[PDB]
Amino acid sequence: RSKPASENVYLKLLVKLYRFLARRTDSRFNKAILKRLFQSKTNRPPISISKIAALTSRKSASSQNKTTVVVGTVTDDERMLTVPKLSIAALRFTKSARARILKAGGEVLTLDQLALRAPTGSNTVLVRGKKHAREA
Amino acid sequence: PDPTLDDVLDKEISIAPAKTEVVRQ
Amino acid sequence: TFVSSTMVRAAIRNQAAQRYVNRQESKLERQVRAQQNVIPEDPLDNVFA
Amino acid sequence: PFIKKLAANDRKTRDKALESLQRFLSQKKKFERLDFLKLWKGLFYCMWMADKPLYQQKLSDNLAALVPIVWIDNRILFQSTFWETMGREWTGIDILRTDKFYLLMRRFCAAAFRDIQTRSKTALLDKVVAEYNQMWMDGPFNTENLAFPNGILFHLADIWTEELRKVYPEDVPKADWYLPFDSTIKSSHNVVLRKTLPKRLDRVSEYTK
Amino acid sequence: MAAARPTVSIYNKDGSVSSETLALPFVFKAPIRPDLVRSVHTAVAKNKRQPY
Amino acid sequence: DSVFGSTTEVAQLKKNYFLPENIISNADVTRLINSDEIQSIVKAAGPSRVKR
Amino acid sequence: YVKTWFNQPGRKLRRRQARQTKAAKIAPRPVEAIRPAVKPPTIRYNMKVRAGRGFTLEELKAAGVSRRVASTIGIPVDHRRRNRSEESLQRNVERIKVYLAHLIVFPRKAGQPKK
RNA sequence: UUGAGAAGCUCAGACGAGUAGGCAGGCGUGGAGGUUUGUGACGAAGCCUUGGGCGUGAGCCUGGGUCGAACAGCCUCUAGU
RNA sequence: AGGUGGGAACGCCCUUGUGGCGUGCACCAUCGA
RNA sequence: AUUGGAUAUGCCAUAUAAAGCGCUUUCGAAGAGUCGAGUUGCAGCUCUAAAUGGGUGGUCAUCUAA
Repeated sequence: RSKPASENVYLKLLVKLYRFLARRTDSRFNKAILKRLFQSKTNRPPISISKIAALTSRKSASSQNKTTVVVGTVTDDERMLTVPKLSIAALRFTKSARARILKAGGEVLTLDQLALRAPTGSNTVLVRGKKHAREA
Repeated sequence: PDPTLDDVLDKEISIAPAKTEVVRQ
Repeated sequence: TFVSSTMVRAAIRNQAAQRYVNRQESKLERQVRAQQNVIPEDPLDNVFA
Repeated sequence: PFIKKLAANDRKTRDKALESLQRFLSQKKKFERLDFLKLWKGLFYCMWMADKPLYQQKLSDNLAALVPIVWIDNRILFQSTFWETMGREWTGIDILRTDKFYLLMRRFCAAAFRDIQTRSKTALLDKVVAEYNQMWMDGPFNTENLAFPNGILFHLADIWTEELRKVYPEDVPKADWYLPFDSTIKSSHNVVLRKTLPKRLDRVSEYTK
Repeated sequence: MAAARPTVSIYNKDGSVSSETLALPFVFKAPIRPDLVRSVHTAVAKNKRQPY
Repeated sequence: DSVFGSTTEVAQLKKNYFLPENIISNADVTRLINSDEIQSIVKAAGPSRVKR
Repeated sequence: YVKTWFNQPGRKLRRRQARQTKAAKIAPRPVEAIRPAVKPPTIRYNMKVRAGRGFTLEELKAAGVSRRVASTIGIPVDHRRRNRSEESLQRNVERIKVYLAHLIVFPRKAGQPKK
């Protein structure tokens, strides 16, 4: 895969940014952020606001100042009642996720604002979503 | 952009007064 | 033996009884959480208004 | 009632409203931060809309010398609201316009160093730098607000010692001139902002302690 | 979104400007997509097609 | 502002309309690459079109 | 053997026209008469309320409208529906009693022989 | 040193038959929206040519003759292509 | 909304690296239900 | 020029009348060779009802065909 299958000309821009950041730096983060923007919509599955709040805040709850980063859509979970002070950076946020983070929490970022906050992608988590539909 | 059975079989709503003067005409 | 032959349909009719108010409560708790999820005002965009 | 004229589309109207702000701001009263955050959304656009390179580099000085017009109590409030409003919307610029919002930052960082020189003749500078340092500890160099971008502080390190020397040609005395940059590289969670900040800074340890 | 002119000069019937302005409407910061419009306008232009 | 509303506020002349947002926060991608956030960390550059 | 819907914009307007030509004659009085509020009969819908056919003979007697002066002033009657419970009766008196409160019948000239 | 249509530019190697089949980029025809401050009775389309030109090719551009009212390039949509 | 092994990435390292050290996404094994 | 339902108004009307709803120490008529059963391809043939009855649905509910 060498060019996104889409025609979203606000996503030729991101690829024009992270395929510059892939080759002028030594991070395999940018060679993993770029290696996901090419993937089709069924290959970038959604991930909820509860699985993100569960991934960072568990075991020792190491959630100090790391920005969760998913190249997908940050959807919502409403069975989660209280939302922790999180910070995410995805392409799309659903309008019930972006209003359930800001209501008590931190920052919602596009991968633009990520590249001006962690240009080499340090102090981050690079999560995915579950690809498993269990039959489809 | 715009900004209990005894009292119902006997009492009626009011005359519903008239606005814009043509339903008052 | 369980229930009579024709009276088993109650369990097939019963789901329908919920199915109107299934979507009806989920059309109102949806909006209730869509009422309380209003983003704050940020009195910075209003100065030019 | 005043700001929405500063964002006019006519330089004969924008500037005509700027000199009357000199009357409006030298008042002897108390101003609340948001009132200086709404006023600083006009002088952003008073400088965002700036045509010529021989006007915007004169407009910056007229904005720089606006600080000594502020009353003594809220003079440090007025710069704190600027560094917030020059760090809240620094990503919205493009390269054809950052070149002119760097010099506004260069002047205001230098305009701070000038006012410490003025305030140093009233009372000892050791407290004046500290409360100025306090303004640096809740504006840019605060750690907990990760949203303050790097491009501000990288340019804030390069102009820190050079416009300390510019306002103090004879000799700048010892104070906590670099204490913002030491508490920043020590615990701030922007990893590059603690790694490459010393590589940009030109700190002078001969006179500081 | 990023940053745009806040106030627009509102003109007169003679050609001269007027002192009163208005805020920039929030629609003018919306995405500019030369691709989505080509997909909708393609589909909306075939809605007054008389059959044959 | 009542037909399209804003990005976080409902358009008043449309039930359940919120203006969309962007996959890129700054609408200009060749002016982040040249910023001070990126060109401080990047590795030493090579040349342009190389010599034969 | 198809069912093509090319007239669907046209039946909309034809209905719209014939709903305006209905109102031409009845210019001061509504284009459709008041219908009661009756609860649907299945286990599924018995919590809903919707318009029905007409007011019963004892919904109408209790409101002061006889069955003969009923259909003059535009009040449908259902000689088949009956009021099993008070709630079916108290809800629909407050359909009539508001309707009579908001309605103004123009009077008429009579035929009393003189001399 | 300007060679940033980053869908561009540039450097170096290997390779080149091809059936059923699979994939990709393009050429042309009739109509539709947009565009060329588009061409046309000083001659549009067509047609003919021992004339010239381009492309690997489907094709296109043009000189001469004939002729007499309309017609084409570009980006999309569409098919009785 | 279970631990144990991998494993994407990211910190702190000091044997520069190597290696150590911590958090470990998807997916896969392992024993829980 | 033909025609609509209205509005006001003039003359006629025949009203010894007609109608709505209380109130009942009173009465309250209801469709057959059809219904129905048997039986041949809703029709044919044989047979042939009843008055809280008769029909269709779960002792009840709901309807009032010919």
